[PDB]
Amino acid sequence: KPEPTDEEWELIKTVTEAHVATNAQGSHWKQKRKFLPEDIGQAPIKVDLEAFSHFTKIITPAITRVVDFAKKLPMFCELPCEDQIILLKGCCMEIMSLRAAVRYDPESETLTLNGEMAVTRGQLKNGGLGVVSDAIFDLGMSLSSFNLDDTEVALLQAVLLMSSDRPGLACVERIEKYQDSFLLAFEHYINYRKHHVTHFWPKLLMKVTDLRMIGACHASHFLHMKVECPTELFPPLFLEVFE
Amino acid sequence: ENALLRYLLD
Ligand SMILES: Cc1nc(C(=O)NCC(=O)O)c(O)c2ccc(Oc3ccccc3)cc12
Repeated sequence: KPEPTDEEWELIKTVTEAHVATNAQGSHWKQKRKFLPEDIGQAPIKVDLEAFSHFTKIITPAITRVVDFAKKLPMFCELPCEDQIILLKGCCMEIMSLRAAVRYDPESETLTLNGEMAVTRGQLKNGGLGVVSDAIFDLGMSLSSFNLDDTEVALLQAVLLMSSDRPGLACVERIEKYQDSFLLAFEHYINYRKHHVTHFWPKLLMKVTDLRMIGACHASHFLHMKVECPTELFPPLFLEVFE
Repeated sequence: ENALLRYLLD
């Protein structure tokens, strides 16, 4: 099974470095980790407003790190501005969920958001995410066995960022060329890594789909939050990305 | 309409 070409190694260096430079708290994320108090985020009597405001206040730096990732990718930078905006709005929730899911800790059963905040399945659920909370936590639980490293995470983010099917894109064929390069590097790296899971590549492709479902859901649960909270209550960068 | 996200993309 074929391993990376020199061009693909160079590409893998680029994405991996982009990812490491923009991953909150880096190696230290378990040390800088504050567990959100347990009284914050219990089930109402719909949306717990206290946990909602904590989540509201960290979504903005998390969206910004995704933007920083895309900007460190040379292929991304050659896209016109509106394509970049479309591509970022499309993959922001996907990449943030991946980044939270690979920080699932089975001993405490928490995800770490923003390199700093450990939340439980119940807190993220009752703070507004609803069933999408279960989706991200289930993903984290199942990714533990895939033992993804920084490079595999980086490549997954690049594959999601370079999605030519988002509505409105001008350079659809250009974007699919970029995605095809990442997918090839990603597979050849997987071949080289020799994970001890059968059909790793087909299973990873299903994870990509799991993430694209989390990303497509955030519309059904953008409205689930605007049932209670006026639009003023969300930070502006969140409103832009999610509508 | 994406004033802030446009700015962040410089
Ligand atoms: C899905 C995800 N993720 C992250 C995150 O930090 N992921 C890991 C990382 O980027 O390092 C967040 O910080 C989120 C914050 C809020 C959120 O929804 C809400 C937004 C507003 C109100 C309620 C929930 C989803 C997040």
